[PDB]
Amino acid sequence: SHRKYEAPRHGHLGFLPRKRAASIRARVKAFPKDDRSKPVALTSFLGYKAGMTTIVRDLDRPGSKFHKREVVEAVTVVDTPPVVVVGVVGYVETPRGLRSLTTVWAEHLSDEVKRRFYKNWYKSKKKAFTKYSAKYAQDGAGIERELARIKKYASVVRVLVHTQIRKTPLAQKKAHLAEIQLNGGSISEKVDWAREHFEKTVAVDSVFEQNEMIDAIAVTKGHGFEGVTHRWGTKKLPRKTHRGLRKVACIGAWHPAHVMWSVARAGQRGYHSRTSINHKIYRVGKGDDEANGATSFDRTKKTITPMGGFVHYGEIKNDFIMVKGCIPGNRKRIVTLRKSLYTNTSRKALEEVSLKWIDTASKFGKGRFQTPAEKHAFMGTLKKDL
Amino acid sequence: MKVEIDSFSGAKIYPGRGTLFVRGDSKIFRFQNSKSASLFKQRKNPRRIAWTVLFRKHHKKGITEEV
Amino acid sequence: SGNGAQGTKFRISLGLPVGAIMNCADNSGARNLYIIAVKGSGSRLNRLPAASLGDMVMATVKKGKPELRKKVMPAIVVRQAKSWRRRDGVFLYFEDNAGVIANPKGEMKGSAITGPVGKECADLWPRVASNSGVVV
RNA sequence: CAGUCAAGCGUUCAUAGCGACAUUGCUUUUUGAUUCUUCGAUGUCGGCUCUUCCUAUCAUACCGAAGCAGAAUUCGGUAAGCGUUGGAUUGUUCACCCACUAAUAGGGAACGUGAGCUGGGUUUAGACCGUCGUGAGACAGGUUAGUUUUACCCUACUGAUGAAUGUUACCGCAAUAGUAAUUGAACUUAGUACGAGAGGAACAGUUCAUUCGGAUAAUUGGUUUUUGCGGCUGUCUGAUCAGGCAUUGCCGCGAAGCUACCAUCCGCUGGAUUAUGGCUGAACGCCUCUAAGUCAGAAUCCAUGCUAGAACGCGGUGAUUUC
RNA sequence: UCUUAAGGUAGCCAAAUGCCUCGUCAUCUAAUUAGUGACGCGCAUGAAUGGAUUAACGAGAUUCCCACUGUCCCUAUCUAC
RNA sequence: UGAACAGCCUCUAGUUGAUAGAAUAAUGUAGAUAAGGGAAGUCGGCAAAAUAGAUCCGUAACUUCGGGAUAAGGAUUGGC
Ligand SMILES: [Mg+2]
Ligand SMILES: [Mg+2]
Ligand SMILES: [Mg+2]
Ligand SMILES: [Mg+2]
Ligand SMILES: [Mg+2]
Ligand SMILES: [Mg+2]
Ligand SMILES: [Mg+2]
Ligand SMILES: [Mg+2]
Ligand SMILES: [Mg+2]
Ligand SMILES: [Mg+2]
Ligand SMILES: [Mg+2]
Ligand SMILES: [Mg+2]
Ligand SMILES: [Mg+2]
Ligand SMILES: [Mg+2]
Ligand SMILES: [Mg+2]
Ligand SMILES: [Mg+2]
Ligand SMILES: [Mg+2]
Ligand SMILES: [Mg+2]
Ligand SMILES: [Mg+2]
Ligand SMILES: [Mg+2]
Ligand SMILES: [Mg+2]
Ligand SMILES: [Mg+2]
Ligand SMILES: [Mg+2]
Ligand SMILES: [Mg+2]
Ligand SMILES: [Mg+2]
Ligand SMILES: [Mg+2]
Repeated sequence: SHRKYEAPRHGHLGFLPRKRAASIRARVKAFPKDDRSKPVALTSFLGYKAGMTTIVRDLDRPGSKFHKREVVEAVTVVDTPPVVVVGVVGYVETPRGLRSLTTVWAEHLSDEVKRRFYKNWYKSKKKAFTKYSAKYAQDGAGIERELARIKKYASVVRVLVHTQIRKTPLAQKKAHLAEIQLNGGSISEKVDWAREHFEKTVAVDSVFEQNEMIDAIAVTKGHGFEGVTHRWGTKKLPRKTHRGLRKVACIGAWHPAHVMWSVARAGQRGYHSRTSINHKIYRVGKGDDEANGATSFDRTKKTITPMGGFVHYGEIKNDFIMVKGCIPGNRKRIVTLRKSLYTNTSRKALEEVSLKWIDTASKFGKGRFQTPAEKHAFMGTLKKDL
Repeated sequence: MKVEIDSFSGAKIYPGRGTLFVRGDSKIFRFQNSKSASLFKQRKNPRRIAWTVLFRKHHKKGITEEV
Repeated sequence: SGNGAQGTKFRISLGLPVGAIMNCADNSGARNLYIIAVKGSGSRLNRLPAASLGDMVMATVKKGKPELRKKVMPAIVVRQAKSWRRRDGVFLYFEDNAGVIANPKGEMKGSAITGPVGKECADLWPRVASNSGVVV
């Protein structure tokens, strides 16, 4: 017979399979549409998720009850040291999809980037790009020819860049290498830009701007094998249920004599790649600056790093991007930040944001103070002090 | 913004921190954390708890401010 | 909310499912209110309709004058006792649940209010705001 | 459940909406008829949980017609994408009420689903009553108590490794499969259009909210074997300090982690169409959205985007072993 | 008025005994096929086949109320095996 | 300790026997805690929670006068 009472589904059928992602770095499956009129610039960036914090900003929205009145929101902070442009690759369109035809690398590679090419760096001759380095040392024979080959073809040009993992508090020591499409114009100008930027660094403030409406791409936090009740949010069986109750009662009817693909079942939860959209940037922080957490109203020399450092991460010595909302993935994970695909006015994506105060209290508990100066002022002197 | 003062322990309360309690007689009590709130729910006298600002002021500890 | 709802309210945590009994905060002579429905609530399997501060509910009186018993009437919740987050960032709650009796248009049956009321409810029902002593 | 004719109803008026006397049909969610399969056993009602499908569409999208001034309402079309509730009584399916809601539409999948649950009913053995029987006993008459077994096998599903493709590593492409967002309210429009008055909208814009989904832990709450700090009982270590035991002795607080519409954030825009309304224009010198041609258009379809990446699909790139 | 050997008296009831039946009225609830109190031409109650009450007692059957609580809204976390 | 051959700890005496090691996924069995609400769940408050000792106060209807009755409902409890 029919279902006694109608109810919506559990979970989303468009997010299958809930298997582990291919790699720890999520891959950008689409880039902003290219307009061959603006200058050549990156369309994405690489960063690391440090932690979340609390922000105080005056909401400005004509019509709302809190118009021109103060509100409190939660944001996440992403460490973004500048990336190194090492190599570009061209893509030529084919009736079978885009195909990469050639790759041109830089003459010199740092230690941290080529460690990606070794599963055992400590016992190795470290002969990476050594004969490719010998492709240089003559003016342009093997390199300028490949660049011209890219120019004659390859309607889409992407740039291979890698993170400076040594600047972060992480002890991974291995850089992350990724591709970013250039959305300038005149692909010859694109490859000229790329070649000029070989062995050169690019700071995040050259890509993203305040109030810009951006997107986050990262692998979510994994949780191992998970029961159906938490994996899909199904109703728990009553208390007096034999043979367990954290299950699904009926997994299918008699016919078809098979288990449907749409029935919630136990399996690995999390560690999936997700693309989260519409997250407004609030502050573009500079690591070469004290008082990172100081606003025009706070005016106290304090960095974005809380007391005792970000939980499980450390400090933010580098430049950072602090975006409203929460982004997928936990702390210490590589995250890829992307420009928005479409122009969104929405009268909230055009909102101008000016911060007031940054919660720099220790996240290791019910933090009371924001600065050791403030702690000393409040508590007074102690036995440890002299 | 304005930084609140804990009704129980006197500790400074920053925005979005702690819980606010309105008693039936319309008096408001702000607690910086769950600890102070729970102690308040047990009718503990702030003057008897050794780490509250009221206790320290009443017992003349670090009171070198006023001469 | 509904007919007398002058304006909109941000979402606040639901703390009063149906079957809950709350104190009567007015002078109409009712002692308590029995919730049987919430105006503007959605529908879902096995999800109990829940009431929050300032929502108009379909309520019934269990204790009071006999003229108020044995009949259903609209009501407006004025005290929650469950913490909810205001958009200024603070979590606040009263010590008990409380409501008042009103007509479908929001005109309060009683004339006075005992104890404080939530600013969210007062801002939304002008008649409740008029008769309220202390508003927070 | 749906048609065909049209004597009448409808102030006139068959067909706005109905429609008698007749007649043609469809379905197998009723109940019948039969006994084809199963009596060396296919676990029978109902409820709970869950998925998908059908459309004879309750609401939402877009339209057509009215005995459509407005509002409300009725009939009909494309439409199954999306949703269709919380309770009182009854074992109930069914039914009747209370209330909210945009709505509380109808059905199938061995009258879906018991090695998924329950056992309230029916339907063993105990027992009571009424009627019947002389009696043993009978009663789709009533009542009460009455054991719910096994999956380690194959397949399916969910996840998880994996040989061979000279080796290894890195960066990619995208065939194919899946797909998602949904609905309401308030303000303004506007007491305006319309209406004698009574009453009384909509288009655009704004703030939110319902249901659903994916994340996340800055804050709040929960969680305590951090056995982290403190306190308390009985006993033991001669006393003190410090400790053992009481299956974590008990109580208060309690970081980290996990976690909650009990917490916060986010949830895209293009084309082609359905119904329908149009253009030119014959057939048919007139006329016609149609025949050739053609314009706009729905929550529809395919795309953008999102998810896996063929473990026998593919590309680029680095290095490629010396007693 | 026919008729039996006598024609259900005292009592009691939609009761564990009533098909119609979810009987009718009142109360109980926002809403009750439940419960209780009444009515009784009672298919088919009824007197040691024992009738009617009945304090106390009951791992007996049923209804409501107060306190209580993860039974539930709506799930989450912790320990041992 | 305590009313107590109750439960808990110890003395004499007797054992240290029950296949072990390594991790801490799902579902389990056993033990628990949960904000707001409080039976709305369910055939049915099933299960669980709540009360609990002692001292003092107070204790209804009904009744076979014996009970009901620890009725109900309150207050106190340590150490010196
Ligand atoms: Mg079914
Ligand atoms: Mg259905
Ligand atoms: Mg979740
Ligand atoms: Mg069982
Ligand atoms: Mg923390
Ligand atoms: Mg806490
Ligand atoms: Mg249910
Ligand atoms: Mg047969
Ligand atoms: Mg047979
Ligand atoms: Mg057989
Ligand atoms: Mg079978
Ligand atoms: Mg149709
Ligand atoms: Mg059938
Ligand atoms: Mg089965
Ligand atoms: Mg029997
Ligand atoms: Mg017998
Ligand atoms: Mg006989
Ligand atoms: Mg029989
Ligand atoms: Mg496809
Ligand atoms: Mg916690
Ligand atoms: Mg024409
Ligand atoms: Mg008899
Ligand atoms: Mg003694
Ligand atoms: Mg003893
Ligand atoms: Mg053994
Ligand atoms: Mg129910």
